[PDB]
Amino acid sequence: DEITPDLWQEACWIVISSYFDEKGLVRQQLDSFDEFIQMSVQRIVEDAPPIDLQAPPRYLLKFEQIYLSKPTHWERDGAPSPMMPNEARLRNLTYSAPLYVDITKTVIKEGEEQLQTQHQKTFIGKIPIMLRSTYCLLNGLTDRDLCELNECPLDPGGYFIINGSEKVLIAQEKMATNTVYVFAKKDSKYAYTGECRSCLENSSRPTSTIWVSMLARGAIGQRIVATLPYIKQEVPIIIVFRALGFVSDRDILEHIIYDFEDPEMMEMVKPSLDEAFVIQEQNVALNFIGSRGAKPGVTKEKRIKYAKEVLQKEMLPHVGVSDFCETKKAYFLGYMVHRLLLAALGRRELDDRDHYGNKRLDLAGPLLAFLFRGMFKNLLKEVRIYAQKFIDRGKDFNLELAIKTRIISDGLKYSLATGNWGDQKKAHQARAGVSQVLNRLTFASTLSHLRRLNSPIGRDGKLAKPRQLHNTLWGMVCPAETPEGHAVGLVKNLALMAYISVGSQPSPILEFLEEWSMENLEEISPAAIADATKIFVNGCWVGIHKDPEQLMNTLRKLRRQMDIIVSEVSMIRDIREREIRIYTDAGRICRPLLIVEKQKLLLKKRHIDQLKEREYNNYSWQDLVASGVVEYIDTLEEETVMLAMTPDDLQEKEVAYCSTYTHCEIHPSMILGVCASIIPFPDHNQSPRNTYQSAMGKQAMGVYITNFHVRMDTLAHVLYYPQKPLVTTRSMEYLRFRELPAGINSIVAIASYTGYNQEDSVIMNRSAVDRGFFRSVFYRSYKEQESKKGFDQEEVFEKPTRETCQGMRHAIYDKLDDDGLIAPGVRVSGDDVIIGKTVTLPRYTKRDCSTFLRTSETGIVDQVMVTLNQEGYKFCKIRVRSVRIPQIGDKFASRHGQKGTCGIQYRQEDMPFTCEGITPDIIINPHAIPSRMTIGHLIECLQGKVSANKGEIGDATPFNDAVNVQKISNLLSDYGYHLRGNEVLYNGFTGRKITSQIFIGPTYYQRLKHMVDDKIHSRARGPIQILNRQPMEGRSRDGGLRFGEMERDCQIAHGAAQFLRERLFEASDPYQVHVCNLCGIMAIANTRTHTYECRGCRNKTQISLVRMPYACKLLFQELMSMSIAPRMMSV
Amino acid sequence: PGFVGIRFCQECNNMLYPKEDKENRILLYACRNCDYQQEADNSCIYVNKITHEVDELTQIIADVSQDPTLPRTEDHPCQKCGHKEAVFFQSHSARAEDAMRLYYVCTAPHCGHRWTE
Amino acid sequence: PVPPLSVRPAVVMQGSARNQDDLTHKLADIVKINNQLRRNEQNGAAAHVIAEDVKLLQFHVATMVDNELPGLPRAMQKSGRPLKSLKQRLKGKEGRVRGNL
Amino acid sequence: HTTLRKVTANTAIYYDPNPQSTVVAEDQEWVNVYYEMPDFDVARISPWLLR
Ligand SMILES: [Zn+2]
Ligand SMILES: [Zn+2]
Ligand SMILES: [Zn+2]
Repeated sequence: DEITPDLWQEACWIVISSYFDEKGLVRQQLDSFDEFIQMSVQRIVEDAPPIDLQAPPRYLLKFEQIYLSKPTHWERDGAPSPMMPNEARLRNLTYSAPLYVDITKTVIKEGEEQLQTQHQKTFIGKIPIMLRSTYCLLNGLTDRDLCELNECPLDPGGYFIINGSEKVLIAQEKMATNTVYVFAKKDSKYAYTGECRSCLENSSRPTSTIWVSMLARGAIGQRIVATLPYIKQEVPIIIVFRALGFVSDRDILEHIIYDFEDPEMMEMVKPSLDEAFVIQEQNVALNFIGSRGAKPGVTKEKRIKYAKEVLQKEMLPHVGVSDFCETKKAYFLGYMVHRLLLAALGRRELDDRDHYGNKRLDLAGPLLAFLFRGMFKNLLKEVRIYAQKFIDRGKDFNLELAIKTRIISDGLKYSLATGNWGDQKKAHQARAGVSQVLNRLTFASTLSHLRRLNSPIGRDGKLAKPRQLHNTLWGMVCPAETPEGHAVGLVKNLALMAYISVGSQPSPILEFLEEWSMENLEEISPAAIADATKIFVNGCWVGIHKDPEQLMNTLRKLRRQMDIIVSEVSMIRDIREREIRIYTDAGRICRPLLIVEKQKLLLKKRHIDQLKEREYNNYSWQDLVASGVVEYIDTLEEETVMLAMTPDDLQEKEVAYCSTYTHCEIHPSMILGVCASIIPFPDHNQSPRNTYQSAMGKQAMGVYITNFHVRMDTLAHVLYYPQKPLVTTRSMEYLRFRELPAGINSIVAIASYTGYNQEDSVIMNRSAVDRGFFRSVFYRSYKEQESKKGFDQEEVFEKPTRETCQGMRHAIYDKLDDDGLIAPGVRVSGDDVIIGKTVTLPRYTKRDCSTFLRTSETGIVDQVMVTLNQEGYKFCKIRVRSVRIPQIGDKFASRHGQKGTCGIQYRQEDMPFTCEGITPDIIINPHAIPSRMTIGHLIECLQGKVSANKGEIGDATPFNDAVNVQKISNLLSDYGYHLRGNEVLYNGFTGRKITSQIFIGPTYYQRLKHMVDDKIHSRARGPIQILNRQPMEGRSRDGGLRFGEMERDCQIAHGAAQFLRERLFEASDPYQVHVCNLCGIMAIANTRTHTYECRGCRNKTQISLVRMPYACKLLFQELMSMSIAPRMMSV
Repeated sequence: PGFVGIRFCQECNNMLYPKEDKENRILLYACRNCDYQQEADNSCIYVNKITHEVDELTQIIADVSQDPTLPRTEDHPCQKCGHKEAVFFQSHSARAEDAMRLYYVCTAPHCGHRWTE
Repeated sequence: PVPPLSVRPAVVMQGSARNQDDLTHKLADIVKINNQLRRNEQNGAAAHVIAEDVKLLQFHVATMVDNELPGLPRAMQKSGRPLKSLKQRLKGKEGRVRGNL
Repeated sequence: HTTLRKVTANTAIYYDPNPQSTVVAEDQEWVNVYYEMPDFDVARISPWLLR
């Protein structure tokens, strides 16, 4: 029955494999989008108010149902055919499906003359579709079906195709809503502040933040204030309580202080009462609120109405926005004050801003919902204006012409295309970085980009606290994978078994709590709240309970049985403070864990047995979760959980550590993400090395996707001979690194050989490189289109001619065909022409606008595709193919942060060799190891020697006590090798033995995208910028290198004044001006007629020539634009 | 000394503020909303414990013994019920510097005795 | 003072559409409101109308030489991007002095 | 620097109408040892005490 330790390493990984058979790696994206389409769009459409318009006749126009068909593309002819994602990629279409809404317009004029007209399936917009979602044409297709459609079966999906560009929505971090968080700002007028970003269940407005603060000590005592929304002045809490109908101080403290035996709380609230005694009735308090507001009505009536509306709608919407909710709002605001007092009295800890239990991940669904709310509101507005301008004339109108569908369509398309998350007009208030271009450089880069999280703290911020690896990231975020540049700690990555909750309605839970012995908050007396336990659901205090323990037992039983409580519902019992917080909302990152009985796992051997035959008896992960054996625990419920790292922790020990565990890790290696799960032996490296590899696995070459032959990507690198690593971890089985690997096993020798590998460089074998070692192919796609925008000027693909075309370069166009497009198989060098495009003029009647190769490439045309774009003019894509043979300067890396460029390449006779004539493919310098402490590199090399000599794949899973260095060495000594991986090598040049026995063996190396040929650049008098006549910027522009301020300072320190003048004047922008010797302002010179005159001074004899930079002339002219007179006085 | 609690009027249920009656030279607690008055019984109006000599045993609740994440010990039996097992934990409360002190709670149900060594 | 064409070059795009500089668009606004104010003072206009026109002219000139005025709205252009005034042309890094001199 | 708070244990306000019979019982010894001779203006005394 029990899984014994000897079977555990199989059982756990069997369980893990079942998880990845059920979910995958992009499950969060697909589930978010599916919830958005199934629920969020319908909720948004129904939550909009019916637009009642009347001059008389009236019309309501109620939207009642939505229909999202499959993605479809319509041609000029109008025939209807399904649009496949690959066709969208090739034709630069948007993989979107039409959204139709049912509309009901009832005519009501008078005399009960009512009649309803329903417009079924009114086309309301187009919604882009996430690939492999339920509403994707690739849904449920087999691998054969996907290959029939020219799709990769290993492609995870989880992205959109907007204008042929694959866009991926990055999950955005945000502070959780409807939760009270008591912080303390050191530099502020308030000692403690308790904030609550409140938002109603079905979002319709932004988060309304309410603060309840305490004024810092230094009138008599500490005063509690409340910064309500839409009010620009602090308001005492007692005033707010009275404005809600609680005038008696006893009632207010009944709502705030639940234990009247506690004078400390009492004296700390007393200043607030003493400050609010002149106001003692609800109307006067409402008048005070309205007066403190930023729109103080001259008459107290409208002041009181405004205060009523604010306190009913903007104050704590999550508690309830309807009327008669003042009791719930009063209880909740009293809870906020109670929490603030507990913090000020030291009875509760301040809340941690960085705790991921306090955060939420805004995924594709809830982000598209924000867009859709804004866009549907704008659409209903436009419909209101259109219908108003017609009914004002007293006649009917056609809603089909009122609905301008471009709002929703173009809005979603623009937002996903650019990443600016918001309305196109508010292009600066909008937050960019959402919806990035999917990284297709290697399969690991694609997976990681699809599992990418973002902390929008702002890269400019230099506070390290949000960048720090918090304790609560354990199991939810990769500890290693993070960019090492300016976004350290802000851009994160999901751990492998991390699941972001999609969201759920609290209705069944609330109904069960009602049927259960919970007492509502309006029905109780406050005297009961002392000993009772509060119950919050999605932040709303809904009631109280008397035995929280058996309530938690009941709820956990219900969630483990897949009863009314779904698996993703978090249920935290804080014991010391008697809250029970239940969460069903979306964005809660959680992970699966094995539940533990008294001191035993519930995962018995029968579950492993049924999981082994997963493909026959359809016993899956969901059956494991439904059995009550596995549980999803979120960051906030982990605080109440006692984990076992392994079932070995559940053994009874000579001194028991815990003996009351509640859960167990499925495997600790699941704390790593996609790119860190490729590192072998990451627990033997320094952690920065693991981070650098997690970044560098994403630039590694491989086969980024199986269907690369049909993709017209702008840039693509494919390795000739990708190999799976000889030394692998058990997590790559689910990353599909074995099916799409990104490196080669290289016989690497760590040695000092000729000095060409010093300081992070490598010596490669020229003979190996000749045999296809780390050879790659580079595919570059050029796009072009001939626009017939108007009869004024039209472009067209056609072989240009020297007699008709004007802007025709001296490059030869013979490689083009009569259609103007080069043919595949044609070898093209730099500056060559691949598309001959000519544009009609207003060298006559047509000018050359041909597409050249990006300079200095020298490839062969791989293929040419011609089609029609969305509007329907001819559209061409040409993929050119360039074989990249590794060379000096190309960057290579192992899986341990050990990067370096090729210093030199030696032939096989020049490389050092073992007694059996094995030469290293790569030689790396021993000095790269000691400071870096990448012992995982050495253990991987030794394990790889054992694996190659044994005919297996080494197990480098991080935390594995069945694999240590002594075992690997003992294994290697059985194959006739030195047990530590050393060998006697001979000098290739002289054949003499090397005195020091070299450490050599197979290690998995990666070829990175950074090849020297894509970086080398030179300039000598090339093109210049228009504004300031200085060299351009970039290799692509043939630009010059920037001689910056620091270079100026260095050369000033050198004392090199002529070199400094050469760099900053003569090699950048030499120029001449003519200055009036009297006024010092630039004069008018006419060198052809030799007439120089200053219009200002009315002189034409006292002019002087001045040699100045063009940028300085431009500066002085831009100062004269500002009415400044910079007078260059030559005397 | 001990703290002093707030007391409310019997008519308007607002807090009673302190006042002095010169005629009898006696402390009274009177409401500044209604016209109620009361004869005080403590004679102390304000108390500040600067030292903050708070007995944290009063802040503990027996329910904490149900926490699976707290450590348990068999070495400190309960003086009230004789149960062997007991959870222990530190103060973890602000304004307490010498907070390495351990507080124990009996894990027996319905006993919930709390103490300190 | 309206600068010359070198300070605000009209760059030609791939086709024939000549795109004007931000300074040129701003000067267009300034000349528009200046002519509008000139006619409104010359012909029938209310005092408050002339006042509004003068206020708008002030806004245009100020945002031509300095666009980041606190409180005031930023001078806008097509695509919703604020215009680059003479001050941002040389305010700091990547300006004339640090970025080109 | 040492303020009275750094060395103070606890402050309290009492309503002591006559110092001869104090509100507290343990402070009756030294208060009478101080009051049996008139050191200050006993008439200019307020019943509010700050111990
Ligand atoms: Zn002059
Ligand atoms: Zn009263
Ligand atoms: Zn006990």
